[PDB]
Amino acid sequence: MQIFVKTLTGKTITLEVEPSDTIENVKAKIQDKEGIPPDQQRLIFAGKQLEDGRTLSDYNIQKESTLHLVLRLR
Amino acid sequence: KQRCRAPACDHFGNAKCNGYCNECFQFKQMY
Ligand SMILES: [K+]
Ligand SMILES: [Zn+2]
Repeated sequence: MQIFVKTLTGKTITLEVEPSDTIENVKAKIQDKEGIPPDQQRLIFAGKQLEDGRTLSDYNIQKESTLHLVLRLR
Repeated sequence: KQRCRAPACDHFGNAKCNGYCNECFQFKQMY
């Protein structure tokens, strides 16, 4: 399925994902498209920070959901 | 005292950084 990720500048990118993809997998996709190391990525959905080892399905993230990407040093 | 312009960022923005916080402004240059 496809999800949206709104970034720092307000730019929104699309990602092609599966419900069983982990948050780690999603950050790896953002690194691919944007060049950002996953360790500097914080993904937010419904006001909560998302943990790497969990799946989109675990967080009830469905097709065309929008995540927010916050970037943090270390 | 205003929150950072970046979506979901809860830092305070500053004028020198165009309403972004220092950290996001730094990444904005990087990206
Ligand atoms: K904000
Ligand atoms: Zn910020």
